[PDB]
Amino acid sequence: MKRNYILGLDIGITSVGYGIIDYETRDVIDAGVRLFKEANVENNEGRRSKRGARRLKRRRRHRIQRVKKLLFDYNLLTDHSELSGINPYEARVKGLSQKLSEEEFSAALLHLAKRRGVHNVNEVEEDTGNELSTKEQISRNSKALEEKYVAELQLERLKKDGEVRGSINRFKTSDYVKEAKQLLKVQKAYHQLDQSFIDTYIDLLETRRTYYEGPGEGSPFGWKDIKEWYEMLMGHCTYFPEELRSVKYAYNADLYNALNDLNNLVITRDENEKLEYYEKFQIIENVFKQKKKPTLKQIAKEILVNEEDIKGYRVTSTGKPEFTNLKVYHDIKDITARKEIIENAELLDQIAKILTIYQSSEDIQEELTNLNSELTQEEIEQISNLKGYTGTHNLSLKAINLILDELWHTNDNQIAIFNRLKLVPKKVDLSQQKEIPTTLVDDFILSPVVKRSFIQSIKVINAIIKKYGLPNDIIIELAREKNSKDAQKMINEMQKRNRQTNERIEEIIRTTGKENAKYLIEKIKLHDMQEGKCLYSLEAIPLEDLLNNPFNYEVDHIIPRSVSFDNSFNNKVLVKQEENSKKGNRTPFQYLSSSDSKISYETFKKHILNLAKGKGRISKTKKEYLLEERDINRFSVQKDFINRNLVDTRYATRGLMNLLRSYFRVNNLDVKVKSINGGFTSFLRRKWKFKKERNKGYKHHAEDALIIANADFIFKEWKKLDKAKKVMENEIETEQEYKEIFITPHQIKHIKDFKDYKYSHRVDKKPNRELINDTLYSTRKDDKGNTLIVNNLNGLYDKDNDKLKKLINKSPEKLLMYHHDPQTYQKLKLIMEQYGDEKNPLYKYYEETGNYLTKYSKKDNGPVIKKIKYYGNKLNAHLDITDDYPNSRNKVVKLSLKPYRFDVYLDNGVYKFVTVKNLDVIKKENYYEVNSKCYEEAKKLKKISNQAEFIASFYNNDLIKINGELYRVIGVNNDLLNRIEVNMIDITYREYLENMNDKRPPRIIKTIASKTQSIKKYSTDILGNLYEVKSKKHPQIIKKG
Amino acid sequence: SMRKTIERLLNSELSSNSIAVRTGVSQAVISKLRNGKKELGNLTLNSAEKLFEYQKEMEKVDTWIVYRGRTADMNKSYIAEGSTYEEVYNNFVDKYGYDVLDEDIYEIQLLKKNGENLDDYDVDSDGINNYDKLDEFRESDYVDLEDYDYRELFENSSSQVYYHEFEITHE
Amino acid sequence: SMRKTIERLLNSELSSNSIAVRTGVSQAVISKLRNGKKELGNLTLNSAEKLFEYQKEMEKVDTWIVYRGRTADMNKSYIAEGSTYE
DNA sequence: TTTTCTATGACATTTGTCATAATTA
DNA sequence: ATAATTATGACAAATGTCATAGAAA
RNA sequence: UUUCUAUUUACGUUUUAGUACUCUGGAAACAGAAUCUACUAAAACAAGGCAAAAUGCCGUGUUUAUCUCGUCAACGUUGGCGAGAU
Repeated sequence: MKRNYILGLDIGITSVGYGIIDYETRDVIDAGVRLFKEANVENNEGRRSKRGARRLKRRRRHRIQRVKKLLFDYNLLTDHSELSGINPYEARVKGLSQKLSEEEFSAALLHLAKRRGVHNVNEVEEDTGNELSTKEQISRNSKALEEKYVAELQLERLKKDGEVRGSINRFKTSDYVKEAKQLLKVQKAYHQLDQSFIDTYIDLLETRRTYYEGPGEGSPFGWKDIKEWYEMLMGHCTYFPEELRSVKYAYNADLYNALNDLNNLVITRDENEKLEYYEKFQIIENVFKQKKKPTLKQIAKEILVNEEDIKGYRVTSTGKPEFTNLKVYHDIKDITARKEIIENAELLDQIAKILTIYQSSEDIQEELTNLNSELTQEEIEQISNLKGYTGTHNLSLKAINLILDELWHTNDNQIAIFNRLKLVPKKVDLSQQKEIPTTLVDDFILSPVVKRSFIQSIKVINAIIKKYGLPNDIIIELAREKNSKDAQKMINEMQKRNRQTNERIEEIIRTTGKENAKYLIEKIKLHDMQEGKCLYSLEAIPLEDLLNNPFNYEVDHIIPRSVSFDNSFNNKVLVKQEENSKKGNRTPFQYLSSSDSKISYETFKKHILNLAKGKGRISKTKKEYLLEERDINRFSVQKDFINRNLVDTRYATRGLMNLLRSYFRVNNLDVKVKSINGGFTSFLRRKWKFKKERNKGYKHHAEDALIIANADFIFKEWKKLDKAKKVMENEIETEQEYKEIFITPHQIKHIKDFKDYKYSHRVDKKPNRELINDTLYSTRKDDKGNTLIVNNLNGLYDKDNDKLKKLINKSPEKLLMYHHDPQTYQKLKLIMEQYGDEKNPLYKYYEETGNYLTKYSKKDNGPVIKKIKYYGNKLNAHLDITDDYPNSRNKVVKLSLKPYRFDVYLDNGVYKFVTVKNLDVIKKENYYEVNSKCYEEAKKLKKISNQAEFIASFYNNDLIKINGELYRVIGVNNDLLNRIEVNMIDITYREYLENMNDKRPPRIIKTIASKTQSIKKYSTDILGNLYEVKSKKHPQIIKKG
Repeated sequence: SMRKTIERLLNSELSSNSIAVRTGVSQAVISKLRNGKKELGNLTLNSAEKLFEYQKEMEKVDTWIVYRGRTADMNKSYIAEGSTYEEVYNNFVDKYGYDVLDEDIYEIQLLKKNGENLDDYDVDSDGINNYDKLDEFRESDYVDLEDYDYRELFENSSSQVYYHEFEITHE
Repeated sequence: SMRKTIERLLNSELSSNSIAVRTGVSQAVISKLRNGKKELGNLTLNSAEKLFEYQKEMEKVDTWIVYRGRTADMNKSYIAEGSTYE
């Protein structure tokens, strides 16, 4: 119904937790968490790389087919002719002279066509695992091909080295074209050829689709011409719809980023701390146009002030000050320095766009040539070889100019410019839409994990709005981890840091001889960081004295928590009780200025600066907090502290906040949405003592969310921070007041006691997900009549691979060699026995004899042996593709048929199920339909009668209820044995085992074949309500897809 | 600040300037100690504690093993990384799923290491097919894998990850 | 040269001169360290090591000693054990 | 180009060594 | 008586923290 | 903040065919046998679905409770629409 409530979100990487809090009574209407499999860039890299292959294979087959059709036209190739025996390499060399028979000629042309070779030498996109780069390989081949054509080099390699294929046969298309035309000029004198045929064949040989032409007609991933190419590569700007987004390395956008940094810088001087228009122009010109990489010292020298007074700039991971440089402008000045080029913003922009979109240098030089500029021909060739310009989607140029104008005139930053101008996304009209539209999340450039999390969170918001009405306030937390590979790296680093501190603590306990260190960890961490020096009075402090008399030292906060909002060790120090009492709720600047301190401010600053550099014991923010000369009473300074410590600033959170704010503003809904920093929730978890454990399952992602919502209620019951709320949504107090405001654990036990934490998982009905694992294992037939898969041993000569050894000693009869070729087994065995001590006897044999294990021969002319094949295991499930490979004496199979869904039937009182495998979902146009014949065959294979009643059909993650215990299906394990796989709904089983320290295997596998009293289907909405689902009486055949 | 550990950092291949940025000590002093124009004994405890704290982390080298596995066509690539090979297997079965490696490989290796005959349990491409017996073997105190054989678990699976190459970084 | 152990020696009831004689470091330096006229941080590693080594010996308490004595023929064996050799 | 690498030194300050002068029980 | 202990120096020779020098890539 | 696409090369897993290998009959021409180990050509490379001599085109990613009402669309079931319920 209509109930005022605060909504809180915990937007993780693999979950989105939601919580509802009563506006009045701190109550909890409903909590929960939506789940989803972690999005990964890899999968999409999968579909794309494969698509890229299918296309290469299709183009190769089409070129072969077109050449074959062309040669039918001239009667050179006919169906009766046999091309089986002709050798391609020997025919190309002969035909470079003499004459070729009609067959040999056909073989040679078809042969060059199958392999044209690379065209743009650097165009290749591949790793250097082959140990020879593509460009170096072509360079060596060209150095070898001065007087010899391609065929000659390949034939010479086959006769001398014995091989042609491999990584040595990477060539360039020009040599192939030269060989083709050279052979054709000779062979046209004997056969009926015309210049039209010659041109057609050469075209077919060197033809290729440029990166700006795309696929042909009718493709969903294509474009009609090059204007549409710009539109697709750039996209329409969300801020101004009709204008297209510009490139990022372009000069105007470089100026915008650089001006952001310049505006952010704070310089302690008699003038304003923020630089004004004229000196901003002076600094930008001098620094960013005379020096390639700007540094802070250069700025300090040009404004002739102390570098010590400059604060508030981005820093690299290594601590070096970072300033974004006009890379394109300096790159221009490197080659040419004329005035006519460097002071033309439009020319520099167009140059940047061309370099960024046009990968090939030949296209770049042509496009600058078509641009009627002052560039000269000699300069264009040099400029065309510029690199590193690789950013495609960036704020539109028309908006960039508007932001730059405001930046030049005023000292503001981008966020407040956006708020002032009230720039609103216009790609989708927010007025007409009934609910928040998930389309807008596509445009902001966010990693796929964050994109999926945002879409799920927006759907959760839509569901909650539809259920409990309009939310008075929404609080959104995006979690710190970007992706899982970072959650582990961070957890590992934190574990290592925890271990090093434990090693310090345990050593201290032994040296002191006392156990006081057990509760003194916070102070002892501070002591060595301050090197036993009271930062407020410089007096030396003994570590032993801290253990003996812990009350003589206290953990004071550098900045009052009423404004700093920071509770990290960076904002903590060990000080004399008298020092802390005298300091009060103020800043160290005015206190060291005051006579209370027994040291002067300048000496304090000198000690702090030298200490910060030495031993890396003072963090970057710690010295800024210590040396914060600006008065905290100023509204701008309190706002700055709130933003750096309480308001998230990462692009992702901002974009989501801006989208939600725009949606609520357009529809005129009085909904305040606000963000919370990642460390703030950790602190509020610590001070309310809710951190008992992190393995209670997924309910953790819910509980944190609840706390997030509670933050709102503690930002409106107290007027002292109320103004700060107005800052976050869009007096000075001591630390005990801060503790009174936040520590108070009243009506927070509700989070401890709430047990009805609804959970939900994302069903994955998508068809065509994957079909068969790809490794076309061959098979053989053994004596007992079975069929065995023949896995192949590879990399035998490598130092660490000992498989051959283990197999030889344990089971020789498994190597195919044992029976089909015995002598060679004898040679391998004699080698294994003599050098058996080494992990890899073959490597040790190579290290002393320098010969690979050759096949046994009477003349010792045998070939090398690099792959030995062996019988492996028996065959149970297989997609037999033997029909594709013609006349195959032995079967060819693929394994691991990935199941799509399974349907449960109740026949004669017993429950069975038929597995609709993904291979049985054929695709016709838009609809995806279950192959009726294969489905019927599978149904009959399970011994299912025709009157069997239909109960349900389960996809992935649909909730099942077997004998009364709810579970979530992951997929059927083995269909023949009737085994399905379920992981519990609340906590992943792996965790359920650790909270009991059991060692049972990690995947619950349950059996539906018999003794299964009930198999019902339960389903849960995005929020998480559990509603038993009564399904239809015929299994679904057509999914719209 | 043990003299031996500082002596180890000085003997390290790390650049004098690289250690200086991390420790906060001057490249000048580190370079002069290495040259031998300065005695480690004459150094202050403050500066030596800094060089010592640096070595501490390097001394306890943590191996990071990154698994790069390519599908047979060299087209789709699967990559997982963790501290001990056991971690590599645990991440690969979480991120990319168990059905990427050969079916039932963890069980097959455990049975083989204990010493049981695989044929009795009906080893198949699907793997252990006699679940009833496997459950009995699990009941007996099995001898666990030794974190040097999870490598074998990854290199005996060719269903999808045909080409497997492990890179081990020590730091 | 662990700072904490050297700190224990300096805060010990042992005489500054007595520590100095065993360490080999000057009583002057020891006094100025206890006075605070000097800082432990500015001490040469050589001097710091001597102080650390001297403090390490005092932590030899809690020892238990056993005596295995065999007669010349290695046949009859006498064995006694106690806290301090005494 | 340019940007870190070792090497060498400047300078203000602090060492280690080697003294005293005193002190107290 | 007297001896061990406790405070300050003097001085030659270092050291930390800044540079620069020239090179090297 | 770094996603989404685009073109291309070499490889690579597999079968068949050929040339080497191994073996037997055997003086062997050769006949075979074995299909093991190397090359070499051609073919297939997620099941398949369109299209129709085209520098041809889709198929492993995003979006997903279920049931329902009606509305509309594809085509009876799916949509999509909306409005509910569970």
